[PDB]
Amino acid sequence: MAFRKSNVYLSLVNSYIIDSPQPSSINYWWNMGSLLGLCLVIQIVTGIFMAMHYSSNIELAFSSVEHIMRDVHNGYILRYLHANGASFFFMVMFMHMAKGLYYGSYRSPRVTLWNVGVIIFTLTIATAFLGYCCVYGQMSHWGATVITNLFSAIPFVGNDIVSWLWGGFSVSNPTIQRFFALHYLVPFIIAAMVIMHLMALHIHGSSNPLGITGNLDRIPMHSYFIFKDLVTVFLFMLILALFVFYSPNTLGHPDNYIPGNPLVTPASIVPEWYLLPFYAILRSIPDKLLGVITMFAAILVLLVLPFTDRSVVRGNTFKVLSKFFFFIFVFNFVLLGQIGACHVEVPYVLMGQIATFIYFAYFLIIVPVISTIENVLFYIGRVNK
Amino acid sequence: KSTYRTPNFDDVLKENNDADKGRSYAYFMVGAMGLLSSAGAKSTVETFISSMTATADVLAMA
Amino acid sequence: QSFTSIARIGDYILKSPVLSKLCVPVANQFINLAGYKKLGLKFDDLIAEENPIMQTALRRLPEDESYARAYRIIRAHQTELTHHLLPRNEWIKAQEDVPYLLPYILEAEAAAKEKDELDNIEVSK
Amino acid sequence: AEVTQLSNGIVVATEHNPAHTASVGVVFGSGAANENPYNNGVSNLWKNIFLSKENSAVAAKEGLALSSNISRDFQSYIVSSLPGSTDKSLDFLNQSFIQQKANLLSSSNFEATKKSVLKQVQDFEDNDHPNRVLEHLHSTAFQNTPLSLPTRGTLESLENLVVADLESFANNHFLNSNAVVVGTGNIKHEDLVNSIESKNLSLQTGTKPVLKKKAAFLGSEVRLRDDTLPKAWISLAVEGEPVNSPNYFVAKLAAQIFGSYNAFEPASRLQGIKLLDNIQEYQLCDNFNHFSLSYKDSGLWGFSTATRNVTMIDDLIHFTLKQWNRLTISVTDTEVERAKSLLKLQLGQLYESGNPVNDANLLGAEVLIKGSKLSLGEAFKKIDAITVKDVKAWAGKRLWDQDIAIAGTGQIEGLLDYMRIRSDMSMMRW
Amino acid sequence: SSLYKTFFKRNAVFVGTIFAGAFVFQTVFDTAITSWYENHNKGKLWKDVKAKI
Ligand code: HEC
Ligand code: HEC
Ligand SMILES: C/C=C(C)/C=C/C=C/C(OC)[C@@H](C)[C@H](OC)[C@@H](C)CCc1oc2c(O)c(OC)cc(OC)c2c(=O)c1C
Repeated sequence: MAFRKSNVYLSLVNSYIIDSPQPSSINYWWNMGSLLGLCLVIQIVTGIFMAMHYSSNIELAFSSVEHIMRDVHNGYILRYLHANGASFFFMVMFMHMAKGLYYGSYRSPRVTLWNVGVIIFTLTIATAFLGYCCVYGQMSHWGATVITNLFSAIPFVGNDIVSWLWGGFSVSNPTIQRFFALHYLVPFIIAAMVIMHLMALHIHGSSNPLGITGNLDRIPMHSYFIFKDLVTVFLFMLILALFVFYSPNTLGHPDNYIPGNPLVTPASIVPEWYLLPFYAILRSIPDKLLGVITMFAAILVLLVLPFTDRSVVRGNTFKVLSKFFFFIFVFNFVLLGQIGACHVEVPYVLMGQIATFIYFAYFLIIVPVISTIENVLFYIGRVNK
Repeated sequence: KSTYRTPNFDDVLKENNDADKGRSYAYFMVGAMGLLSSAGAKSTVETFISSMTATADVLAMA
Repeated sequence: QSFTSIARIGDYILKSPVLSKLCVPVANQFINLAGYKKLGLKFDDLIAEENPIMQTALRRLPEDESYARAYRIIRAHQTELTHHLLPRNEWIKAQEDVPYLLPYILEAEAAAKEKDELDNIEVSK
Repeated sequence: AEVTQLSNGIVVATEHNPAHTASVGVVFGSGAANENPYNNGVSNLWKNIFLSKENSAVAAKEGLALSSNISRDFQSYIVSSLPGSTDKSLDFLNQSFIQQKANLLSSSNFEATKKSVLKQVQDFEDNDHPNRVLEHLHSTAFQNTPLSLPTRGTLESLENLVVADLESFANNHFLNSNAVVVGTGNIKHEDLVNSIESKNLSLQTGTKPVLKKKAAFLGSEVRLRDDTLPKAWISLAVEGEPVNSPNYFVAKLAAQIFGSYNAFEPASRLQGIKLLDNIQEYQLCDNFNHFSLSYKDSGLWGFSTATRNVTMIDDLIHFTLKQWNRLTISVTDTEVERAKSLLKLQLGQLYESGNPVNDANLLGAEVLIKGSKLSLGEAFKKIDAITVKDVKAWAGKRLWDQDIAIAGTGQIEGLLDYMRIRSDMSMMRW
Repeated sequence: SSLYKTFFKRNAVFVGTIFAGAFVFQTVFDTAITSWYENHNKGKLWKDVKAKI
């Protein structure tokens, strides 16, 4: 028996990245997984390095960040990488989620896999918002404010949970310093959460575009998918470099270059681009509590998918009505995020509400209704009993 | 030595007149241990949680 | 969704002359648009097998049919990974797209359903 | 139906059903439970000399059949013959327990019988693993008590016994107040009771057998590990119910709920037994069987089992004991009704078989303990009477969080520590 | 002991009964200590020096 196999530590590395049996037909959407792994590293490495210069103290916070930009060697490269790496993390995460949502990866025995993934989504969004607060720019302060207040919606203990988090009468020093503390901690949890995502992946292996079994034709992970992955890794770095070096601030908000101020919320306040669709869903409900319940629901609704997809076959590759309605969901999602960047004005409010309906109606009505029809359609189209 | 000839446990085997003695003692102990531990847990948890609530120096009533 | 239920609804549409004429054409059309046929696969191949009922059926599926299914699937992946379709004369034809696995399934579901019933039969004296 | 019983100078009991043969025998109210750790097997010896080649050739010429049986509470000597030759039986029996009680005990016949039960008892301890384990369960469950002594007797006490021991024992035990003459087959009650009242005498009348110390159950285990065996035979039980107990039938029904099973018989696999869904996925055993062993002062409720899945022995135990948990908290009506129907059936196949010696060994047994026999009809009556509330009350007393006795031989490395097993006797609750 | 058999009847103490009891303890136990402690230090405490004023 070979060493890479016999050693206690290399056998793990071996069965995961070298000998791992993969379905020969998996396309490039299967490359998003490793990309996320890379992202987690870029964020973590860049963060720890920047942390050596950061000061969580509210009076020093914003300036320590500028100190990184202006005085630390390659400090700007560190900051722009971390900030943009944060957005790419989401562009990729969304794609990774979409691929699965399309190819029915949330089904069959891979539910636990999907459920772990949903936790990682909730956690990543959290980590991201904790870090956004650390710059303590105008957007920071107000993001810090609004989001913590989301909990003041809880009926009885509400305000108490909120002031507990703040650690004061409002968002002040205690808030920003514990927020950095936590922004450092969660990433390591995400990392742990990832290894579980991997363990859950590893017992059934990846699926494939045909949505059928890949047991008949396997090819090792090494020297195929190790090199195929390399292609996307580079492609990924190439585009991230284009942003970091030639357009570092395009993905950001200008208000964050103005130090946070507790007496003035800027009329230009807008959430980070990756939070918009969710922001939009909340705005579309004129009730305080329902607004937050619906928003959180929009995330939790993804857990429902393995039960509402009644189809007898996996994936959208061979379903005309599903492929259609899938893209209707994708674009709807983009429209949702667009409404979010818009104002609360006449045509947009109603639009936001119609789309919110669609969003939820996708997982609850369309999919089950559509798939049942396709099951029957598939049957009668060839049965002559 | 025959296997049907069970060894002597008369040094440990309790002379029963109160069959449920070992049980009553064990379960009290176990239960008592459990009681104090929930209390200690509740106490540890509250200590940490409350270390986040507003610090003395920030309760400045203006 | 159970095939027991699919066939229950499907047969009913098929058996009625009114519904039949209004659905089947749409059905054959939906099937051609799916395209699995152009990848050399019979729809039954597309059924997901990671569940006991399907395992029971595939286990019960006679050799000839199994080895062929094996080929069809291997063939499909190979084609799919090359980003081509098979040459038209290799495409699974309409009278080939036969529901071969279907009866074994229906039987396996039937057997399962019964056991469940017999495991909860209430008694009345 | 039948079942008559009248005392004279002794006590006669019979139950005749016009069949094909007639069997007569004397059942003594003392067995291994009455032996001492040092003369263990004195009864297996008595049984063996009674069935001796010399003694058998005698009754053979006459056309009689000799059958004996050793148990814990009692033991018997029975003779079968044709319906009319009921007198022929009486002569041979009375000849062997009065006149010839000087013969048979003759050396070279006893020295031969001694070597017979020796290469016999050894053969059992060397090859009949399932029952050897079953006998060891009693050995440990009831250790240092009457019920803890094996019927066939130990292999050491056996080789130390002599004609003096046989006589000694026989004298303090084969009495009149401690005996009941049984007749089963087709011979009328008045046809034997009279034929017995013919030859007078008494033979040590007025003497009662020696008393002792009431059997007891103790949480313990004996692990006869032997990695050379191909399987792993294990037996596990709790303190069960004694004959003539308010729950004699409730207990018997419980065992039937889980019943017995044999992985290799197609029909045994389709049984309406919940535990079966768990045991079959990985084939946790080749067979198991639940019992409700009832003795005079105690009993053993549990199950025996054999498996080749030595790596998953802890799951066999776990699933089983967790199923038993149900009898206290969630056993269902349809589980009980099935049990009844199946109990009435298997209980029926026992009490009414096509063998008189069988009816005999069952008759002598009850009249010796309860001074009467319970009619199968009365049985079925009490059985149909049991409700779920009853099965639950019993489980909460006998099963839920109670000590157990474990016994096993073969590849039992995988059988876990007492405490683990002892802990599956219950379930967590708020 | 027969005191256990009346209260819990040969069944281990339940997890719900444990927590319930755990609360009672917290308050009871605490006050006891607080008191013994204040008393033992009488004359030194602020409550005591505040009275002499
Ligand atoms: C201490 C290590 C550290 C880790 C680990 C870390 N960060 Fe940060 N992060 C920082 C520091 C320091 C800042 C403040 C400087 C800055 O803005 O880059 C920051 C800022 C941010 C910002 C604000 C964007 C901006 O304006 O620069 C975001 C968003 C962010 N982090 C996302 C993430 C995400 C997502 C992860 C993990 C997947 C992560 N961070 C992990 C240290 C870390
Ligand atoms: C909402 C769901 C979800 C989220 C978020 C998610 N995953 Fe996944 N992941 C999946 C599912 C489901 C699969 C299986 C898809 C398949 O192979 O058919 C998967 C598969 C993978 C794969 C295999 C390659 C591939 O893309 O199929 C890796 C590696 C992976 N995920 C890494 C991660 C990492 C690292 C993160 C984030 C830090 C993450 N996942 C977040 C759902 C998710
Ligand atoms: C220590 C951790 C704590 C206390 C709590 C963190 C967890 C909360 C989240 O989920 C993880 C949360 C990020 C939420 O998820 C529902 C996102 C979708 C964000 C939704 C969000 O963002 C905004 C934002 O960024 C803004 O910027 C200036 C401004 C905003 O209005 C002015 C919003 C806003 O109105 C909403 C709804």
